[PDB]
Amino acid sequence: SMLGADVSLGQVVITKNRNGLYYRCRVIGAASQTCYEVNFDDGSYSDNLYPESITSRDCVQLGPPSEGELVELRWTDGNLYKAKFISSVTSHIYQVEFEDGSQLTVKRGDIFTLEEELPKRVRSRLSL
Ligand SMILES: [N+]
Repeated sequence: SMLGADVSLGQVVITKNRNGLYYRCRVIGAASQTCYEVNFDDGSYSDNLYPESITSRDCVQLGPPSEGELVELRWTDGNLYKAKFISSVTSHIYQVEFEDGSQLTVKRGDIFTLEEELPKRVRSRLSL
């Protein structure tokens, strides 16, 4: 959910447009994305796991497993795998609209509020 979000609908923020420059833009949409982090038995991981993929527990109804809990999941190949549940992360993603009417979906980490100190790499590419 949007619980704990530090950016409001209608807020003016700064972000990179695909043309390479940084511009002021307005927030027109907001959403949350919940992903699980799991460690596979082969030494690899996923930090993008759909909570609905876990088959040893109904995570949509009951919430996430305990941290460190051993789980079973169904991967995108349709097969079942064992993994260790590490943690759940809910992040906020925003849709912005530029002066020219173009739009872009941006993660919170790629947005700069107007109070934040901008890096030298951002002020040199900033359009007024
Ligand atoms: N903010």
